[PDB]
Amino acid sequence: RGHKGERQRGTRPRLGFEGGQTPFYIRIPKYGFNEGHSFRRQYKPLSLNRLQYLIDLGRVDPSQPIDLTQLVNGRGVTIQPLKRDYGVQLVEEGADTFTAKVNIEVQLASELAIAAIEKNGGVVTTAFYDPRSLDIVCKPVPFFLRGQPIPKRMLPPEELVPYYTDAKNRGYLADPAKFPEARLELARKYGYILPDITKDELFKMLCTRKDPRQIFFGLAPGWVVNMADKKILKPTDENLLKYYTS
Amino acid sequence: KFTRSRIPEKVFQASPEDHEKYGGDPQNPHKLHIVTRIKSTRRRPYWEKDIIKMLGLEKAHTPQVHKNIPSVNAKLKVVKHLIRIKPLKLPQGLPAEENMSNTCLKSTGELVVQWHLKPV
Amino acid sequence: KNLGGKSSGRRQGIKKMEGHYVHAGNIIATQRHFRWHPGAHVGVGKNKCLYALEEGIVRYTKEVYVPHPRNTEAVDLITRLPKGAVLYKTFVHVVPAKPEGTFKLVAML
Amino acid sequence: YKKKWAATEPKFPAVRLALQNFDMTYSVQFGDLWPSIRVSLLSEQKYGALVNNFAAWDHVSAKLEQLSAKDFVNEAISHWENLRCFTFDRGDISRFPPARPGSLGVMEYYLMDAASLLPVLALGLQPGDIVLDLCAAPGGKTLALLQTGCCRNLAANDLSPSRIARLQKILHSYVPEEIRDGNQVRVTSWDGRKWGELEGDTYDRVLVDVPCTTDRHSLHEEENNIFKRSRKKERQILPVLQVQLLAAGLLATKPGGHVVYSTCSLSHLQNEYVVQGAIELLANQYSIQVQVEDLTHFRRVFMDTFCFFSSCQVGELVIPNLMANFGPMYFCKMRRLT
RNA sequence: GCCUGUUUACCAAAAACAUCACCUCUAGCAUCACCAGUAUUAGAGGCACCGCCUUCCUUAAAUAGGGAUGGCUCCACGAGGGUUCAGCUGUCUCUUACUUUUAACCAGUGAAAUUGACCUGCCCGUGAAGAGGCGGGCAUAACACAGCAAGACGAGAAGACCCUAUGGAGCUUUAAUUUAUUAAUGCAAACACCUGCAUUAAAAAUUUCGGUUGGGGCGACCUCGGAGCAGAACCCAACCUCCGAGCAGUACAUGCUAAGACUUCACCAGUCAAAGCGAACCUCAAUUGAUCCAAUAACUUGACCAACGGAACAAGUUACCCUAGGGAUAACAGCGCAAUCCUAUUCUAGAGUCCAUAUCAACAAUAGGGUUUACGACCUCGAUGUUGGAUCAGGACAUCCCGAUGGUGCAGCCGCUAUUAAAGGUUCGUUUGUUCAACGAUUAAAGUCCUACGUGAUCUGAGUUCAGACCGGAGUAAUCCAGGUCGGUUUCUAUCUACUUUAAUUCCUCCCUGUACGAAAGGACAAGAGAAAUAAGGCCUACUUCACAAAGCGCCUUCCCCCGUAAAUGAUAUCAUCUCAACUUAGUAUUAUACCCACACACCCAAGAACAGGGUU
RNA sequence: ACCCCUAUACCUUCUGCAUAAUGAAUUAACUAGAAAUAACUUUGCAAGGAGAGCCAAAGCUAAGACCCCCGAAACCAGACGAGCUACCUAAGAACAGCUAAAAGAGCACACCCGUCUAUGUAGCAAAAUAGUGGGAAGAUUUAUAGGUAGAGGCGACAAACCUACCGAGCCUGGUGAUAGCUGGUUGUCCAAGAUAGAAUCUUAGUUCAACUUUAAAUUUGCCCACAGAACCCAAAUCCCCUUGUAAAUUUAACUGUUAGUCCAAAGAGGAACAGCUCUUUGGACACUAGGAAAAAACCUUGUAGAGAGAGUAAAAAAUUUAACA
Ligand SMILES: Nc1nc2c(ncn2[C@@H]2O[C@H](COP(=O)(O)OP(=O)(O)OP(=O)(O)O)[C@@H](O)[C@H]2O)c(=O)[nH]1
Ligand SMILES: [Mg+2]
Ligand SMILES: [Mg+2]
Ligand SMILES: [Mg+2]
Ligand SMILES: [Mg+2]
Ligand SMILES: [Mg+2]
Ligand SMILES: [Mg+2]
Ligand SMILES: [Mg+2]
Ligand SMILES: [Mg+2]
Ligand SMILES: [Mg+2]
Ligand SMILES: [Mg+2]
Ligand SMILES: [Mg+2]
Ligand SMILES: [Mg+2]
Ligand SMILES: [Mg+2]
Ligand SMILES: [Mg+2]
Ligand SMILES: [Mg+2]
Ligand SMILES: [Mg+2]
Ligand SMILES: [Mg+2]
Ligand SMILES: [Mg+2]
Ligand SMILES: [Mg+2]
Ligand SMILES: [Mg+2]
Ligand SMILES: [Mg+2]
Ligand SMILES: [Mg+2]
Ligand SMILES: [Mg+2]
Ligand SMILES: [Mg+2]
Ligand SMILES: [Mg+2]
Ligand SMILES: [Mg+2]
Ligand SMILES: [Mg+2]
Ligand SMILES: [Mg+2]
Ligand SMILES: [Mg+2]
Ligand SMILES: [Mg+2]
Ligand SMILES: [Mg+2]
Ligand SMILES: [Mg+2]
Ligand SMILES: [Mg+2]
Ligand SMILES: [Mg+2]
Ligand SMILES: [Mg+2]
Ligand SMILES: [Mg+2]
Ligand SMILES: [Mg+2]
Ligand SMILES: [Mg+2]
Repeated sequence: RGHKGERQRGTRPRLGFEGGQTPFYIRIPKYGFNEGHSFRRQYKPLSLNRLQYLIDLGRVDPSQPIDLTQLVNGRGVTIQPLKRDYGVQLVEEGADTFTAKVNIEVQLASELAIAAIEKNGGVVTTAFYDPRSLDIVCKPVPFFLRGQPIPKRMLPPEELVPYYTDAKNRGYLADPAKFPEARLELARKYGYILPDITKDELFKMLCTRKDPRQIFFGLAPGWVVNMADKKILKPTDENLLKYYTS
Repeated sequence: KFTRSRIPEKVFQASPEDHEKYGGDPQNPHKLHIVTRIKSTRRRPYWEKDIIKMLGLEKAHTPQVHKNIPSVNAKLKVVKHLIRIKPLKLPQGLPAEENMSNTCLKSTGELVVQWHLKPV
Repeated sequence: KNLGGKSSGRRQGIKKMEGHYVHAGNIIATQRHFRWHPGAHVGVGKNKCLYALEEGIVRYTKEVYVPHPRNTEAVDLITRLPKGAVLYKTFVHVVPAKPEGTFKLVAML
Repeated sequence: YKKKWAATEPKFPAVRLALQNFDMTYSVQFGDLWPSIRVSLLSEQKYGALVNNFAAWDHVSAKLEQLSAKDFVNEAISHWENLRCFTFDRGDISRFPPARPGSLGVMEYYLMDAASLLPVLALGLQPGDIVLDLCAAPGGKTLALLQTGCCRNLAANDLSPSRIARLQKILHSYVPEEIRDGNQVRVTSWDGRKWGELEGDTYDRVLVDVPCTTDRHSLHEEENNIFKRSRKKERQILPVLQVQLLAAGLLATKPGGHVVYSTCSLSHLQNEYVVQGAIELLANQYSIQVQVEDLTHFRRVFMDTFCFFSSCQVGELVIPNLMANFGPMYFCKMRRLT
């Protein structure tokens, strides 16, 4: 412990104290480096390399629509809604080697990622999720054990509304009429012929898209999943039906 | 202040009297020094200590063979006051591989290539 | 009754001696007044610091000193010299090492 | 050290110490005039506006005349049988508006004590005279000299770099750079005592405004008061330094040249004994004879504006009065006969 | 100080507090004090009754004592503080005798502080600087018993005193922050009281009282820059030597960006800058200030935050003090040093009527000492105040006297000066703490020093040091003071070391002798005799205190040198020469002796603490 | 056995202690290093790890490993205390004798007090004894019960007293208060290991740097030949290929040391004093041994054991002086 003094007595000053000189961590001006950090939205990256790897190993089935639930089930991505994770963002990394035809739903998507997905004949749609709906999506089984009716998926916040209503981003709220124009623009920009998916035998699966207020593909808001006896209880009261349809 | 000492070059210019006294010929100078540390490096500057360590003279009265070349000579000049320097004499030339294991360094500075330990 | 005089040393002087390899922009020497004058490929800062304008080897030489004619005090000092006298000063030069680029085959059109 | 003392001398402000000294001395010196001098010194100081000859001197003079100030120098020259400084009438307390830069880029006028101009006027700068200001570096007299016609150069010296910087700033503000560029103005930060050795028999006109008790400033300003206890040594040795400076100026001035010794204090010791001791020291150690010029005609000419201590042996003493709060100013003119 | 009284229970009993009397201020009044009162009353306070106005003496000697609205005025009183006549007396000169207690031995009972271990010596030197333990010498069988207090920097309170702590606490304030609380008012609310909000006071509450320097002051400094110290890469302190700055001027591309580097020894901060965009075709020493926080739409701006890496806002005093520490830091002391101080030589300047050197002595030079005034901060702040005095003294000689010599401005006597000599001695009184000093009277002399400015476990506490209180002064006050004064707790049973029975000196008187010397006036040595005094050692026949004995004030005995020089003979150097030449005298220490000398129960004793010793015929 | 030679107890605090600096009589018992962050090692699994949450650009999970004891004066809250003492309330008691007469009178008992001296000083006594002394009909002394309580009381103010220690009682609790200050900090053995400074209400401390330790990475580290580093107005240093060498830099983690001494040299201050005070270069000391007498700093010498072998290092002071014509 040394010889005498505060260090041997066990009473040396607090960490960051500099013997009375204005400490380093206090003489530096305050700057908004971390302002609103707990409110900034975070999106886990999902590179096309990772997506192709998952598809190849079979942890993600491209024969069915790919959404956050499927990704989490395949363990392709880990989501932490409590840590302000708002979903998954498609990442162009691996675009040049992506050769899978998939119908993938994400929260954000880069222009290049969309281009690669569409060139390979697939469909990509950017879908918003509120924190609660996102938690339910990522871990549905615990939610079903909570014993609550499936809630409505909240609409995007005002700032995010333009993104999810813009067709160029394949927003799930965007006008479907503008989708062909955007796809043709991407094909022309990136020099690949747009494949007419309508002729594909999996066109139905590619076209399947959950309703904006819907969380799971086949389950409507308000339903209760009784896993113990493998049943689904659907409310019939007109007020409840109206609320869950709104 | 106490500092490193620069020895004037005239100190290291032997005279004919020195040649006669010490039995060395300026032409055909000896090739190798036998250097022994006869003085402690304690109470001497750290640079002299380091020079002794570099020359490998940590142990006193332990001869060490060094090249008689200007750089080694400069080091030996730096630490000349702690060492005894003598020429290495080779009456039977440098040892061959055959007799490399039978050599001995005489106190006179001669490396004998045969060491029988028997009366002459 | 004597106050002040507690200023610390400026740590000025030569930062690169002769023969040291010096990259472009490196400060060669800092001086309070012109102990060493800029040579070839050596620039001068506001505070009379010498920095290397090219990547090369530093060399210190002695050269005749002919100041700018607009430098009135130096011109007058020279005007007062005798006919045979020629002023000399210590100059620092950077002998550039690499060439400023090479021609490479890019395409065999 | 000894912490607990028996009795500590009362802590006096330097202003009150200066009042004590000035009372105990000038009361004896001036008798019944000391009350008036004391009240004048403790009252506001009357300022004069010296119009910058380099600037639009005529326009500034007209503006001051409209402000009802009259040129005391002009009226003095009227009955004397180049300077223009306007002052208000006797008894008036009006303040001159703060001086501002003119069209030419130089300040229109300088607000300075009118009495401070009398030394320069008495110096009588002839056209093209080489001039020295041994220690006068508050401004004022220096600017007046420059505005005068000493085109043969003026060497203004002081021992205080701060006052040298102040002189330089006022010169930048008032004197054109065209005038100041040549050797016409040489400002130096050297000791006047060494000036006798540095230059001898060189200047035709010399002004030695020695450091003094500056009675008014000592009474008003608390900062750097000469009468504070710490500066007791300097206060005590002041007469010797003043004698040395006047001797240096007398040595510097050319034979037959004129010098003026100026002091901003009432002290007989610091004025008349200083000049007399300088004369004696110069005539003994250096064997040079100096004759004191008669300034009585100067007194009569300028009496209408300034009140003078009639009972003065050598030189002139403008005393501050309430009707004209222009003093204090002692000035003695001395021509070096040998 | 009017007086009687009161007070720090447990260091101060007083001049301090109170006190009648006098004076100042406040209050016009009732159902719990004041008061069951009412301005001749009650409360708070000052001051102190009453009354009145406006160089000489003492001593012989004297730092003692006395006299030549407020201010005077001592009648009485006082365990108050000084001075004093006379008497008194063991206070003392100068101590003695006896009784009791204590004490020592025998018997019973039986602690305390203390203690690293001890097989526990002296001298010199050394050393964390004053050693039983180390070095060199010397000494040295073993143990008890009784005394002593020089040492164990002895034992007792993490002594006294001083300094430090971003330790306390008491007190005062024009230190900072408040007015929560009361008392007033004002505005609201209600229709004076109550409540809310303001303002002003009283009263208090919380907290602080920076740092480095300066002992004889009346403060200086704290940040930045240049120069020497620091000569030549860099770096370099100072309670070192000097000098400066807290800006100004220009310009408005003094715009934006960016490689690479420097950097005040950290960081923070501070510097330079290629290329590029866009344009044209800053200077020099320092010239300053972080974060937070304020103002601002933004750009930006804001502390002489100068204690200048900057607590957002806090001073004094403490001796009424407290705690934690410090020999890291003071004063006594020790220990270094020798500036200062003292002593001695060299030089001869000059004095000495002439004459350097009888004697004194300038400028200076060389040594020696560690007695002064300082400087240093090395031991001791985990119970040692200090100065004087008492007691006992040990030691040096640089000698005050006594002894022996040389010189002399040495006729003799007085002297002056120098060499040698430390065996012995070196007084008593007045003032005053006082060492010192002055004064009185003496002496042969009334020596200079060291010894922890010797010694305080041997004593005293008179000055000085805490608590109390006055005068003078500083301070707003609390308080303070190198000043004056009155008072003020001085413990220790001894474990260890050490120690506890070891041939005198001087003055005066006479003789020589009013002799030598001298002109006289004066006036000697040497030798001898007589008287004393002190010191040592004994004793009681007287006297005295007293009484089968112990004592002094009484009586008795006290005995040899020491060497500095003056000479004879005589060479080196045929004279001469006293000879670190041989040698001959004054010249002797090699104290001369004296004292002591027997190995062998009980009672008494002039022997004794016990033990021991002597007698018992 | 002693005699002979060698040997200056220990701990702590220090630049340095046998030190005549602290603690310790001694025996037994008890008595003092508690932990995150990030690292390192070892596993598991692995672009995933984890038994929800969390982390992830080889990570992640788990474990191992790491941070003392005693001591203040103090502050605040609530109780308890006026059987002592300060003052007061109720209702009581005492005051011989003499003198003077109606007395805050005089002398002097009881009584109260405590001036001075001596003793005592762990005592008879945590304030006493003997003598001496002040008051002793008053503002006196005193028995009984009651009252005033602590940012308070009471006080003829002495900062007096309030249950032996009041500048603010005592007890309990907050409380294991805090302490940059003192002291202490307990098995064996080996190894590396000592001071550039800056800032600081800071100089008794601490943060950074410097030094030091450990582990890891790769690559030059030291010594150093020329050449080279200013004009104004010495010793040396810097840079530095060879060469002799084997260390250096970087990365990760972390304490500790930053109140130093003397000697040689260059200086500054003092007085060309100090075992005096500062700065610089080097040495030694804080580390073994030998020598200089004893000996931290001078000289020799170091890397560690046994030997009843040997060669050496440093290492012992020198000097004696005046004739003359
Ligand atoms: N940067 C800066 N901050 C300031 C300045 N003056 C005050 N402050 C801020 O305010 C603090 C000082 O507070 P005060 O001393 O009360 O300031 P003041 O201006 O004197 O007075 P108030 O206005 O009453 O606070 C600083 O620590 C800053 O937070 C200034 O000149 N510059
Ligand atoms: Mg400790
Ligand atoms: Mg400097
Ligand atoms: Mg009285
Ligand atoms: Mg009385
Ligand atoms: Mg008492
Ligand atoms: Mg009492
Ligand atoms: Mg008493
Ligand atoms: Mg008397
Ligand atoms: Mg017994
Ligand atoms: Mg001794
Ligand atoms: Mg005994
Ligand atoms: Mg001892
Ligand atoms: Mg203590
Ligand atoms: Mg740096
Ligand atoms: Mg500071
Ligand atoms: Mg007092
Ligand atoms: Mg010291
Ligand atoms: Mg003698
Ligand atoms: Mg002494
Ligand atoms: Mg006394
Ligand atoms: Mg006194
Ligand atoms: Mg007294
Ligand atoms: Mg008394
Ligand atoms: Mg005693
Ligand atoms: Mg005794
Ligand atoms: Mg001890
Ligand atoms: Mg201690
Ligand atoms: Mg003890
Ligand atoms: Mg009672
Ligand atoms: Mg009676
Ligand atoms: Mg009575
Ligand atoms: Mg009472
Ligand atoms: Mg009092
Ligand atoms: Mg008091
Ligand atoms: Mg009590
Ligand atoms: Mg504690
Ligand atoms: Mg080791
Ligand atoms: Mg600060």
